[PDB]
Amino acid sequence: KNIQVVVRCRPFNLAERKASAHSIVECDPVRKEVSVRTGGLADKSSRKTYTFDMVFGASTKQIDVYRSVVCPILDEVIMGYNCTIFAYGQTGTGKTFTMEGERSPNEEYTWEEDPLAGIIPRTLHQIFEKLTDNGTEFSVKVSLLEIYNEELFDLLNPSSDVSERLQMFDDPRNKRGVIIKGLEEITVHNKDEVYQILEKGAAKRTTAATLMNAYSSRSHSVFSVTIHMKETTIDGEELVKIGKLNLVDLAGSERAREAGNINQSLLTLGRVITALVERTPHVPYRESKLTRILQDSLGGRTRTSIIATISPASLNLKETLSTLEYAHRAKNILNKPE
Ligand SMILES: Nc1ncnc2c1ncn2[C@@H]1O[C@H](COP(=O)(O)OP(=O)(O)O)[C@@H](O)[C@H]1O
Ligand SMILES: [Mg+2]
Repeated sequence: KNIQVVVRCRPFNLAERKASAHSIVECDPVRKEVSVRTGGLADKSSRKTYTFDMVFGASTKQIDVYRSVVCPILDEVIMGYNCTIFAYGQTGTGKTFTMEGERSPNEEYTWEEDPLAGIIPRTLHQIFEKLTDNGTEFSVKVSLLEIYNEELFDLLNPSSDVSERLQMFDDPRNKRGVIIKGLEEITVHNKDEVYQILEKGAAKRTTAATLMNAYSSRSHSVFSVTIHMKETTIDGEELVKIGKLNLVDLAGSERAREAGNINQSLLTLGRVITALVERTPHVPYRESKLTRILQDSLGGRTRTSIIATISPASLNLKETLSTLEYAHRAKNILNKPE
């Protein structure tokens, strides 16, 4: 499939140690399996096993997630296609760590990416590297919005109130596309401007949370990079390729209809991915804002990836199984024997 579904388990953490929680998740990257202990202390043997396209255990470094998951997708984006990577899972399991990452406790400027850097900085690093290394005329722009309770908020506009809702227009160029009027798109001339853009977005997220209770754990974040590529033929024709990569940090998978329409928006996304995997005619793109925004990138002739993030702690057994169930319903991968 052009649809890859992978699972990442993060290390057991302090908040989980506090509660005398036990470790219940075992990852087998070679067999691409996740086994979860299902019986608690009274039955430590019973387990439930899932199989995915890739499995990343607690020791997985950021660079290996990038190389395994993003590199093939970025290669297609650079050929002029529109792709999407999602991070899905319970709050606190590592969607933002995977999507954004963290920087060095030492502030010194380096050109290599931080070992803790996530998909977003690494993607921008490789875009500028790949395209400078082969002499292509190119420009890069990025946008960052937040979907909270089915409403769209611009996280990068320097000059508008973050609480101003954004409207979606039809796109006369493409029946699959949408134009988000007023969405700030910032040109990136060098790999480092990305870090300043992520800081601006983080400040806007805090304001949105203070103003509207639009907490990032309850919102879908959509970081979109658009690469505009130009080559001039021998006889002087300018050919334009346009690649787009959407890096989506979904709302936590765990009010009411605030929380309800979170679950419905995520279920709609799940139904879209399942229909794309099964090649069924009815893909419900139009039934949520998230899938409307991403419809032009999800069509079928592109690579899509879902990184399902989970906790290894007994405290989160129910949501871990719910996340694995969601990932398995998105793409039915059967268990091998022995
Ligand atoms: N693979 C990992 N290794 C080390 N720390 C992690 C990992 N994944 C998540 N964390 C840490 O766990 C905390 C919660 O992760 P976060 O990305 O905020 O979860 P989410 O975005 O899914 O709510 C953060 O402090 C983050 O640094
Ligand atoms: Mg997060």
